[PDB]
Amino acid sequence: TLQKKIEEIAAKYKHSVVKKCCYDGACVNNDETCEQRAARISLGPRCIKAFTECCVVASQLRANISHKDMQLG
Amino acid sequence: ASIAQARKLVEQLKMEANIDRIKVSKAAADLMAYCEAHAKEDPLLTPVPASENPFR
Amino acid sequence: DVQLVESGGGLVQPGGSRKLSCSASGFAFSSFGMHWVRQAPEKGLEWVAYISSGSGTIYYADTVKGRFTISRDDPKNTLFLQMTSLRSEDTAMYYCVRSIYYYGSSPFDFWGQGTTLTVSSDIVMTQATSSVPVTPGESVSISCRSSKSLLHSNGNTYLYWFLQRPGQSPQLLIYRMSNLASGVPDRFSGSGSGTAFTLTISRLEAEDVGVYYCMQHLEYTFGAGTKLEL
Amino acid sequence: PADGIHLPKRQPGDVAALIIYSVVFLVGVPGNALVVWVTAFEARRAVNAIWFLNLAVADLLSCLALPVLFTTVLNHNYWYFDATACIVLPSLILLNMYASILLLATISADRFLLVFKPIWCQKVRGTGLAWMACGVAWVLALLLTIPSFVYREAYKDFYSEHTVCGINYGGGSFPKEKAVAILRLMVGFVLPLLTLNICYTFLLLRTWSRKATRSTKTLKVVMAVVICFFIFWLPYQVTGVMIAWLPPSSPTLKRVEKLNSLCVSLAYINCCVNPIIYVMAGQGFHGRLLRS
Amino acid sequence: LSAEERAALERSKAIEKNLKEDGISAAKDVKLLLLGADNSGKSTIVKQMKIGIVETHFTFKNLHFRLFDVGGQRSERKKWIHCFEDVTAIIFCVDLSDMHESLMLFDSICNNKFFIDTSIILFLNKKDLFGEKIKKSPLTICFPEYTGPNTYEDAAAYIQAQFESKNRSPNKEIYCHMTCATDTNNAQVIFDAVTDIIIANNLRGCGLY
Amino acid sequence: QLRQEAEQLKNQIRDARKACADATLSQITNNIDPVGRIQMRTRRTLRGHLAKIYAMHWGTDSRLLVSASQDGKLIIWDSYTTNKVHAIPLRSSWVMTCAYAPSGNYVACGGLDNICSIYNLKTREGNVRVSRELAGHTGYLSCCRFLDDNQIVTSSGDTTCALWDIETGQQTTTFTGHTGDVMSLSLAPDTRLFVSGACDASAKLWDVREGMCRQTFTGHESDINAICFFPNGNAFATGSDDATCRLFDLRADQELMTYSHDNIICGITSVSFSKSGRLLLAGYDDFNCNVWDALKADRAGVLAGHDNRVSCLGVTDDGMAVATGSWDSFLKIWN
Repeated sequence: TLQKKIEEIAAKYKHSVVKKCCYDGACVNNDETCEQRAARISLGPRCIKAFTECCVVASQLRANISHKDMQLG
Repeated sequence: ASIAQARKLVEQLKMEANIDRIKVSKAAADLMAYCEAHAKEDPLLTPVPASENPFR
Repeated sequence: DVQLVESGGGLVQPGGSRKLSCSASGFAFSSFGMHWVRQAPEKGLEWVAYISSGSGTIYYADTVKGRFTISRDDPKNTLFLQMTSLRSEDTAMYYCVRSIYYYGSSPFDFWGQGTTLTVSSDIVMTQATSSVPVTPGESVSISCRSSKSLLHSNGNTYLYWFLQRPGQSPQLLIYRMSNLASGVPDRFSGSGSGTAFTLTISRLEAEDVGVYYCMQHLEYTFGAGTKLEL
Repeated sequence: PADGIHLPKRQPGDVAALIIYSVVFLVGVPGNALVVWVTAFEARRAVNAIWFLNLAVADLLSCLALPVLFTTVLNHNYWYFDATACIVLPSLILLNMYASILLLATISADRFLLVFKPIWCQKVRGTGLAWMACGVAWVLALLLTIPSFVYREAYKDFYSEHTVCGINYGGGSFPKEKAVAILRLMVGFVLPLLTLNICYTFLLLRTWSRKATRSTKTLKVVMAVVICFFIFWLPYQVTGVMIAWLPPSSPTLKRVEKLNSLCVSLAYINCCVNPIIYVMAGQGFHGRLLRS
Repeated sequence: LSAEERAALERSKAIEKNLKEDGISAAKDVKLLLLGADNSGKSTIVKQMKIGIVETHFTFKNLHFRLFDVGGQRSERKKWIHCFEDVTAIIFCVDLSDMHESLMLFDSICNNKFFIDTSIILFLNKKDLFGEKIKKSPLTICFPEYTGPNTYEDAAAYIQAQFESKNRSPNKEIYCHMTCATDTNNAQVIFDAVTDIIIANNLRGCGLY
Repeated sequence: QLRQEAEQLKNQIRDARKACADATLSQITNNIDPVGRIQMRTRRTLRGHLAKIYAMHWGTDSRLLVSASQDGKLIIWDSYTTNKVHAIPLRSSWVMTCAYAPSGNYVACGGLDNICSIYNLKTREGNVRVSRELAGHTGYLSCCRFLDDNQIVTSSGDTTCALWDIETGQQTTTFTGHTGDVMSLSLAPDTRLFVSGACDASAKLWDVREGMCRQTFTGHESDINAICFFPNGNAFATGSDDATCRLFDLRADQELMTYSHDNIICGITSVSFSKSGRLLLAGYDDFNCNVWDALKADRAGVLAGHDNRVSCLGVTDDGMAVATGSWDSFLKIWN
């Protein structure tokens, strides 16, 4: 459901790499506080600004969906 | 009384003694010959084919 | 002594239905896989039903499958054969047949008195002659043929011989085509192999006058019948 | 570029449970294979062998499914199988393991009845009652695993290089996940642990009274099995409860979710050690091992 | 393939079913080897059951007991005592009003190669008139090694110790009891002993003993 | 005097026996090729029994067996198909002997009940029925073999043997002369004279017609458990508790071989020969059955396949197979 929202948010970019900046930042991994990953990467100001907005909404979507990992659970 | 029982025992022993006996060299040879004669007619002592085996 | 008396016959309107009972006595009915076979007034015997010991296995005839049903009530020692939708081809005298199955056993070793019922890949047994003349003290050979070989791979040949005295019930003479059944004189004998069979009788008497049928027991079938007379 | 950056992830300490998985597999599959053969149709004429046959076959089915979970935990919870497999294979493992737990519970109940009701047994004791009780245990395991047969699904987005075999509870305000957590916790571990401990405690307090049935082995084997059960099953269930009652906006679930795999690896050892206890406690178990 | 011999196979399966049912019914019973010297009290014990080898049987408190009295056979016991291996227990009894033959027999059988792990329910029968024999006839003549008083309870305890000393293994138990010539309770004693024995066998089958 | 007469008679019997013993079988079998290593495997397993099995007996048709067991069931087996063609509930489950009639029409069984039960198989009614009960022994029944469909001879635990007329059930000829109780009994192929083995370490030959002992053999150290005639009827082997079997010859009237090996310290339960008589098959207490080359006393193989004491043993009249029951409640048929 949030994939289309992520795509339309990334549509604000002006470059192919700027558009793909959120193509990988929209992950729904079970790790917490992705801000460390956002600070770890290196990119231009456009992708730097877009990565935080992409990952915050990705985390919110992954949180409100109540998806819980259960190997034998 | 035990005299009658002993008399029966000695009579039976005398009957056994008077019975003829052959030397062991004859009885053993006869046993060996009988074993050799039926050597080819024993599925236990000789291998048996599965075709003729009643327990195959 | 062994007895088998049936009941439930008589007159039936066409399209009707009724059940026949085989009251058994004088033997341990619980371990016997009783049958039920019939004879038309002017035809040979034919297989109808078969129920195993403990009612664990049951078969019917092709002209009867899905039409009749066979039931066994062991505690009361009675064999039931319920017949449904009777037709013009079902009128006959029905003989309850006793049988027990183990190695060296004699199946079909006893037969009932019979009850008349009147209305208003298969192996076939053939007999080359319907009647031959016989004289006391002579020797005759009665033969019948089968469409399929009755000799199984284990060496047994499943052919049986029966004699039908006039006004009496059939009695077993030879079972598995070689072993003469108990209570029969040694005068009778059986021989043959493969698809051809014959019954050798010597020193005949008046007690041998009757019709000789042969039955195959290899697979789920009587012959025509050969009559002996002076 | 064609690739920005890649890492082998953090491989937390719970990922190192693959050593436990492999050890349990290698020491359980041959033992299970031999005990299922000993308790096979050859010994099925005896009532006692039926319980151990059922427990052994449950454990052996669980052990034959160890490669799947070993692969997914070495793949960092990435499900490398079919989507329809994500709803059946881990569900099959859950079914077999809850069947094993309830089979331990029913074996404890049977050994409790053999001690407390010696005369009531041998009257209803038999193959039929044993198979009925085992079937009831398997049916209860099926009921406990149905909420996994009809609610497991692999879902991800913008992560085409991974896919996890998680569980979803999307819906209304009804406790879709908390009801499952409490029901599973209670019926599958709390009642089994309680009945195991209580049955064995009463069994020992009855056997150590008449000086004839008294034996130190009766205490030793039950103490070993109860200790193993508790130590290997408490972490799994406590982690399962924590993974449910913690909010999705979780403060500390990032560690508990990883620890769940280690708890499962620990819980495997209990199913593994039941054949060991059976062969080390039986009446020699040597002739039946070769005369088969 | 199989011929009409499928009916023979069906008969074999029916025989198997009947045999399994009969064996399940038979295992419900408790097998007891009643034993002892002549006039020791085996006849009194089977009389209290209220009913070659004579297999006296009775049922009590939902258990079916079968007493295999083999004391009426005058033959070498080393050739047929193995027929009674794998019984629930032995109801060996002695007569206090005798004696050395009973002790020798108990040493031979209590330590027999077939009964080395089979519980023995030793019944020191004939308590009432032994209570008079101890007063009329000193027990020192029966046991020259008896270093004790001629009072009743201690003499009974000395006989108990002499009988119980014959065990050579730590994996078997001996349930000594006194029949007191009135009985009406030996059923309960045998029931408790066989209950312990069957519980122990269940534990062994389950690995608990 | 009379004791001195008995001693003198025994001494002269021994002297005559020594004179007749010009050689032993060991020094004459120096040129016989041994049977080699006999490798035998179980071909059938009869697992319908529920307790210890003490006795078995093949049939002259070489297809059907009879087994006696503690379960109280005397079940006739189909050795080729494994079917249980019959199942007889015993009046007493304490059975150590069983017999199959040479015609196959009858079957005998007995034990601690002092009664030999004759069961009619070819019954008109279809179920196995007892024909008559053989009573009169004061000791337990140990072995019994049929002469025909009407004459049977039974060993007992009262040091006596008896030959029975099944039509009347009386003792046509009673046998006395053993000092210890008798364990085994086997018949000659000519069926004119038989032997019996008793716990007094003596095996002696009897006449069926008159009951007079014809040759009494001694030499064993312990109780005799089993005897089987050699296929010619001129010799027989004995089984004893002393872990040794010994061969006795009727014409030589003395022992001829002793089957011993130090590794065995347990008694022999049952013994029987093969069709050729070369193989002597003895059941042992240590869970296994050995095969003995009767001409060389060699241990040519071990029939170790039972979890408990192997107790009974019989060999096909066709020589095809040997079946050894045991306390493991399972029979096994070998080739």
